[PDB]
Amino acid sequence: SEAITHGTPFQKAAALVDLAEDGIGLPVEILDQSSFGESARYYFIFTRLDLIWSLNYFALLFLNFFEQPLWCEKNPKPSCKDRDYYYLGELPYLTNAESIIYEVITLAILLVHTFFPISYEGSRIFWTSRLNLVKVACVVILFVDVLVDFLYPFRIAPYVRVIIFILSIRELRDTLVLLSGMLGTYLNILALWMLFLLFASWIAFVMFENTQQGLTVFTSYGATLYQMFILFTTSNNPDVWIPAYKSSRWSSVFFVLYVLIGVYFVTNLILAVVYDSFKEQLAKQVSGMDQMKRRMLEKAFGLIDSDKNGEIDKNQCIKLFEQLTNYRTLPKISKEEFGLIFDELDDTRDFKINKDEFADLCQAIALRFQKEEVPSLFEHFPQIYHSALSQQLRAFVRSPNFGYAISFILIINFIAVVVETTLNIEVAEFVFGWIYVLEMALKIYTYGFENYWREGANRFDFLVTWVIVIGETAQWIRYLLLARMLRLIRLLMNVQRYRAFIATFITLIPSLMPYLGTIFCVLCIYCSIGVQVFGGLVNAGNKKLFETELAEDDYLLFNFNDYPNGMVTLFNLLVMGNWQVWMESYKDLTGTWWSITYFVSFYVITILLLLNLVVAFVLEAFFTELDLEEEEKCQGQDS
Amino acid sequence: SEAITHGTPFQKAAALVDLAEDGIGLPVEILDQSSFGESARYYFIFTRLDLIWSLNYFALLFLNFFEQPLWCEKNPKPSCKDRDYYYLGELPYLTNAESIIYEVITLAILLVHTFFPISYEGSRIFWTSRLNLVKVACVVILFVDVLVDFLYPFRIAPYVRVIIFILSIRELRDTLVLLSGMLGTYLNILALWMLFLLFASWIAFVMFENTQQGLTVFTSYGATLYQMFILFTTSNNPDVWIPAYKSSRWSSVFFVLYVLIGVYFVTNLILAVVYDSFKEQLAKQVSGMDQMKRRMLEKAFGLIDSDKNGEIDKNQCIKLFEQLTNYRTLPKISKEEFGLIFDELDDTRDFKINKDEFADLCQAIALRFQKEEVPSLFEHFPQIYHSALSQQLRAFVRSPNFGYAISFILIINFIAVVVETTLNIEVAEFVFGWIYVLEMALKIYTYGFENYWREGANRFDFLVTWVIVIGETAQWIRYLLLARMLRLIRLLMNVQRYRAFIATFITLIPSLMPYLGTIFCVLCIYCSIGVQVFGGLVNAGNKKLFETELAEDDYLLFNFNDYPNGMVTLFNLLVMGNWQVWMESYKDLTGTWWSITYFVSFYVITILLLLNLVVAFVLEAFFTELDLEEEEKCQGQDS
Ligand SMILES: CCCCCCCCCCCCCCCCCC(=O)OC[C@H](COP(=O)(O)O)OC(=O)CCCCCCCCCCCCCCCCC
Ligand SMILES: CCCCCCCCCCCCCCCCCC(=O)OC[C@H](COP(=O)(O)O)OC(=O)CCCCCCCCCCCCCCCCC
Ligand SMILES: CCCCCCCC[C@H](CCCCCCC(=O)O)C(CCCCCC)CCCCCCCCC(=O)O
Ligand SMILES: CCCCC[C@@H](CCCCCCCCCC(=O)O)[C@@H](CCC)CCCCCCCCCCCC(=O)O
Ligand SMILES: CCCCCCCCCCCCCCCC(=O)O
Ligand SMILES: CCCCCCCCCCCCCCCC(=O)O
Ligand SMILES: CCCCCCCCCCCCCCCC(=O)O
Ligand SMILES: CCCCCCCCCCCCCCCC(=O)O
Ligand SMILES: CCCCCCCCCCCCCCCC(=O)O
Ligand SMILES: CCCCCCCCCCCCCCCC(=O)O
Ligand SMILES: CCCCCCCCCCCCCCCC(=O)O
Ligand SMILES: CCCCCCCCCCCCCCCC(=O)O
Ligand SMILES: CCCCCCCCCCCCCCCC(=O)O
Ligand SMILES: CCCCCCCCCCCCCCCC(=O)O
Ligand SMILES: CCCCCCCCCCCCCCCC(=O)O
Ligand SMILES: CCCCCCCCCCCCCCCC(=O)O
Ligand SMILES: [Ca+2]
Ligand SMILES: [Ca+2]
Ligand SMILES: [Ca+2]
Ligand SMILES: [Ca+2]
Ligand SMILES: [Ca+2]
Ligand SMILES: [Ca+2]
Repeated sequence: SEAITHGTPFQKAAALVDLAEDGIGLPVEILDQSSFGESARYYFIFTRLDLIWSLNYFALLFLNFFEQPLWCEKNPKPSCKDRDYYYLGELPYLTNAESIIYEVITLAILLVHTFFPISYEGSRIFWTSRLNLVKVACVVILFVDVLVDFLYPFRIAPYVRVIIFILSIRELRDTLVLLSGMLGTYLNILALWMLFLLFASWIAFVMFENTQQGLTVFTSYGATLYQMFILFTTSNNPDVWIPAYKSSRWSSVFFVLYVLIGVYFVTNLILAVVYDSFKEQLAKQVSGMDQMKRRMLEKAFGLIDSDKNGEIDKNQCIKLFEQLTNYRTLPKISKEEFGLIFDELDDTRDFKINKDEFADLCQAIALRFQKEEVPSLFEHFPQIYHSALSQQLRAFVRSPNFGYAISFILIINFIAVVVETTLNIEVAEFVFGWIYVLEMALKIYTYGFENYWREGANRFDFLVTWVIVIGETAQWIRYLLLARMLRLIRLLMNVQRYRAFIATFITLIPSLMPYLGTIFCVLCIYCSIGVQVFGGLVNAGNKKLFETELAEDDYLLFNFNDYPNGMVTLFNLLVMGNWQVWMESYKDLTGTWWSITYFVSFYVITILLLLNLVVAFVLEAFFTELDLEEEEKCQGQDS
Repeated sequence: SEAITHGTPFQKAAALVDLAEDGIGLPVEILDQSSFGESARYYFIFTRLDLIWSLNYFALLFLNFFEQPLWCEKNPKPSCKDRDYYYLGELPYLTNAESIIYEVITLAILLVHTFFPISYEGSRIFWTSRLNLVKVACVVILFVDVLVDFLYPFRIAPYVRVIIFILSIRELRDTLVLLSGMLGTYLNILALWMLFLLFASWIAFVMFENTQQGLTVFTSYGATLYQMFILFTTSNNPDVWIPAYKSSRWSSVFFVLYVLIGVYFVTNLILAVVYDSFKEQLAKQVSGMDQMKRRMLEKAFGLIDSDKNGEIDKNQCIKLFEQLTNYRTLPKISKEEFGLIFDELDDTRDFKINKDEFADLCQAIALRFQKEEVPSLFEHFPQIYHSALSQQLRAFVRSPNFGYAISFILIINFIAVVVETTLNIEVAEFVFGWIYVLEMALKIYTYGFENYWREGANRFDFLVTWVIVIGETAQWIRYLLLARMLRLIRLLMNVQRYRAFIATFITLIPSLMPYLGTIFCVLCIYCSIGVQVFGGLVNAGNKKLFETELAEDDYLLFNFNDYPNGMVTLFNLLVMGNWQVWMESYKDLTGTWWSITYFVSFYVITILLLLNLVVAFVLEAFFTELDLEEEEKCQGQDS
């Protein structure tokens, strides 16, 4: 029935097309699994045991990574007044009973995942791999740190759990390779940036020693390097230069010129470079993906010929199309695609195919023809009861007006909830959960499970959906109604006036899970530093606190006293909304100026990753939507 | 001796090459001046009288445009307590004696400039031109508004003086054509932006009616459209949602998600479109410049042939090269540049050149060969005294080691001023002005005046230089020293690690006088509205003032009470440094909510002009520096 498990046959024609399939969605086979003379050994039976059991790991990888808000402050134990939540968080900290029990679950599924591939690698290959060397070394640190915390330094567990989580998921590991290639270009331009403040912190220190400014703010030199740095951010534009503006108006024409050159040229010209190297790293990554295509299709070509003369005949290629489980038609499609595929010299009558010549053909059936779909029938015991009865169900759903009725009836679904909100006031709340699950139970069986996972954001829907079922067993549904109308703006994207915008903006939701995943990881590093470095300062009873800007502006909850409060407090520093409130606080709270180098180290690293990974990527991928909108209507007219 | 004035001869070969010169720097000749059968009539004698006398107009155009800070508040006359400078400016307002005297100068040189091209256009052409029609109509309003002031409404003079000044200078007029072509794309995407606030102002109004938030901030719906708009700017990130964060921590996950989608996607996806249409408007402007090349070189081709059979012979083309007066020796360089120019007809062997074929040749001598230089000798009475003696001078300066000694001895020039600063404490200040003018008096005589004007930013230097001489006749020299070391960072751009950055940043100083000129003009519109609309509100003795954020944050010097205080207040609103202090003030000072639509109109219009004309242009022009750096080393190796 299916095409999933078949690595045990894997004939001349059987799994050879699935090798050609792995160019299409580009799944990975390890090069050693491609290296073998059989290339389908007992090792590879274990390899496909991973990619079926993969989503077990995201109930580890996210599970390990989100442990860190649930953990304690570093220092409640020296403290007095412990259990007072003076500005702390709301999640309960897991005590040493609940500490260790969560971690035996965690270090199990690591060791299964990390010592998985020796099932399909040689030990001299596993233990040689520099990527693998780090992840095993990151295991043992946790494997130590679990065992030490049982019997019971600054506790470097939670720095590692990020770096396991970065290296584990292939998006975040692919992403981070760029910031080895970008970083050699970014750091050289940073020396030219760092020069721009220093040159222009020097003049305004020199210029305003004489006036009221050096009496007030610009006392030290490094108290101008501090201040004219904050003007480069412009979260401080009038408050810096009031007493230079108040005395003579002609000091604005300095500061309105420095900020102007600072923001509107340089922070574009940092963006210009970081957008320029991102172009060159993206292709160098992409051509690093197509050698994985060519080193797959070489295996797809080398599996065919036994003589390995370098050539496959047309019927020898048509028998691939017959073993393709093909679309519906094969009389002359290769004969149709002879000249249509870019170049054939057509020397011999049919049987002139080179190793390069095939690599266009499997991509052409992927791009234009879109031939294949995996049924994935059943497990074999209830199958025939349901395989007959599915033809009385899945006749209904595969009818596309009913598929439009999946869009049409989804309009009805949110309409009842508005009036029912008031009238439930004038459990009953769990009753409407049954209506929500019902529509999504249908198309799972129509599609198939990973066929449901291949769908765009309906993938993301069932991610939301089951937790809604889980969250009701342990009001909010009112605010959770909005996800239904959220996909009705996916009917806005067919509007031609507003197309290439929402063509981007919906495509850019899966396109920025890596590059916004990494930024979430960088915060989980910077928070865990702020927990350890800046932990217990903002007290109830601190008297150096209340004269600082966190008290006047009342941002006391934006605080590093725990982990999750520091997790939000990084976010405003990431946004640049009044981010100097914290920087001028902790220069007074820790009391010395080495705390300043925390937040600048945030800025230099964030305004790579913002100017790179968010901002510069959209201006690429909008152009991918744009020309594929234009060259759909161009080659809708052209050929 | 000279090559300037020669439109009175203009032989078959004489001014014909100067037609080919007018493709090189691309100066403009009007199409009617190209239309004529003579094309060098008595009209065109007056046309070159303009472009020599052009810099007389910038002592009008800047003169007219900078008049507006020197003028009065709209309303001191109803007021009590006039001559108290309660938060006012510092420039003296020109009284009605000095008001009119400045304007007879001004309306003279307009009328000379505006009724100039009747000297070279027909009356049915001058008065048909709608680009001319507006400027004449803008004259008469000022011609009225001067005469009304002499014989003693809201005084719409100063709106016009900008719009004369925009249409007068060809940079600002070329720029503004784009924002007719961009605006049809920008406004359609704005309706999708405007939708994003409204959709998401609606939820947080709905979501937080129940909690503390709707008690505090989110009372009205339109008081969330107000606030969630300011979160789109993020000049207000924690202060908006404290009491939604203070009560339940889980309401940050709204706001940290809304801002995230708001800033990092949409304000890139406004930038992506506005950078995309700027690409398409720039080329459409540029191909609008090359038809001006082709409709010049058609005149350059049509002036040659008397039979107009369509062909020019090789010697008939070589006699251009002899008349060109730009190379050393020319026996077979046409024969060198035959096949080197992309395609030759070569039919009737040396003599078959099409109208298209020449257009590469005139561009090739400008680009690659580049042997033109205009001598511009003297006026004819002191000429031979100096022209003989210049060969005893300009033997020195055109020697390239002395040209490096213009770079080398300029390094010495700033060094003495640091120690001399302290020792002048222990007029003498005007003595060091003589050293500064001296070095720039040299190369002018070596180059020539407009030859000095063709230079990159040394052009800008003499603009600085003479006002220094003027400003000393009517301390600051210390801060004026810095312009010498300012050009030593032009010896940093030859460093290969930092080249393509400063290749941009120095080329982008002339490249953003238009697109930062327009933004300067938009403020002079918005200030003049703020003078008239928001003029006299911020009193000394206002009692609704001191409880507002302009008093607490103490930005009281940033009113638009006068003109130039509102010129600078618009700067901070352009930067986005605490710009909601003003918006929440003037909603209390004028007291009703129509003042809000002032500052949003400043946002929507400027965050086109920032995201367009500043930001998106740099990411183009950095790529122009980048590939011309690469394809200098590529075709330094290739051909
Ligand atoms: C707080 C909870 C966060 C929830 C976010 C859920 C994201 C769902 C991802 C689940 C899939 C795990 C696969 C990731 C890597 C393994 C292989 C692979 O390449 O799959 C690619 C996967 C699709 O490929 P396939 O499913 O393997 O076929 O693409 C993705 O969508 C996920 C890529 C990165 C996911 C982790 C990074 C982001 C997580 C943290 C987010 C924090 C805040 C972000 C705010 C942005 C708001 C817009
Ligand atoms: C406050 C005083 C501002 C001083 C700025 C000086 C501006 C230089 C003007 C040069 C002479 C006037 C020519 C412009 C009219 C078009 C004719 C032409 O082709 O010349 C183009 C000229 C070069 O071409 P050429 O000299 O004719 O060969 O290019 C330019 O450099 C000037 C182009 C626009 C000038 C007016 C717009 C800007 C003025 C307002 C500045 C305020 C904001 C600037 C802040 C940014 C800081 C980095
Ligand atoms: C590079 C851009 C990355 C975006 C920055 C991180 C976003 C901040 C989110 C975490 C902090 C809020 C947690 C509040 C905890 C508390 O104070 O109780 C955060 C990420 C959410 C996932 C998608 C957003 C980007 C975590 C949200 C969890 C909320 C927990 C609140 C507890 C509720 C209770 O009362 O128990
Ligand atoms: C879109 C961004 C445009 C950038 C240009 C901005 C100004 C740069 C320098 C121009 C200076 C003009 C001086 C004219 C003299 C006068 O009218 O006062 C600039 C645009 C803001 C974005 C605005 C800032 C200019 C403010 C000038 C104030 C000087 C007042 C001095 C009076 C007191 C005295 O001289 O004694
Ligand atoms: C581009 C650099 C040029 C100007 C460089 C400025 C470096 C000056 C360093 C001085 C540091 C502090 C000076 C006075 C304060 C003190 O005595 O410590
Ligand atoms: C990247 C440029 C600056 C980065 C962070 C700003 C550093 C400015 C210097 C800090 C304060 C100056 C030294 C204090 C003087 C003192 O000890 O009295
Ligand atoms: C990689 C490091 C980045 C650069 C860090 C900036 C180092 C300069 C620190 C400035 C301190 C100068 C203040 C001394 C003057 C004084 O205290 O009187
Ligand atoms: C993923 C890499 C980890 C990043 C580097 C972490 C170590 C840098 C500084 C750590 C602590 C610095 C301050 C310690 C002072 C203290 O504990 O009181
Ligand atoms: C990675 C770039 C970070 C840049 C910021 C560096 C922090 C420098 C701190 C400057 C403080 C001045 C030195 C005196 C220290 C002290 O007085 O305690
Ligand atoms: C991607 C990881 C980046 C890591 C850089 C962050 C570490 C720089 C500063 C951390 C805290 C140092 C300042 C603490 C001052 C103190 O000891 O009191
Ligand atoms: C995308 C739009 C969907 C939601 C649109 C929300 C429009 C609601 C309009 C209500 C305005 C004020 C409502 C209560 C205040 C009043 O009674 O005036
Ligand atoms: C572009 C989106 C918004 C633009 C400016 C914000 C408009 C907010 C609405 C004004 C405040 C509330 C309206 C009146 C309420 C009242 O009169 O009580
Ligand atoms: C081109 C115009 C842009 C759109 C301008 C905003 C239009 C909506 C104004 C919001 C007012 C709604 C407030 C009414 C609710 C109330 O006062 O109770
Ligand atoms: C260059 C175009 C000019 C811009 C438009 C100018 C007129 C728009 C509004 C002008 C005044 C606004 C209302 C005046 C109220 C008052 O005078 O009290
Ligand atoms: C050009 C776009 C500007 C958008 C801002 C529009 C200003 C709308 C003002 C909203 C105020 C609510 C209406 C009530 C007026 C009043 O009470 O005086
Ligand atoms: C490029 C020119 C843009 C012109 C747009 C600015 C005019 C919009 C609002 C001007 C002031 C209107 C608000 C004043 C309300 C009042 O009279 O109190
Ligand atoms: Ca073979
Ligand atoms: Ca054939
Ligand atoms: Ca900001
Ligand atoms: Ca001829
Ligand atoms: Ca020839
Ligand atoms: Ca304050």
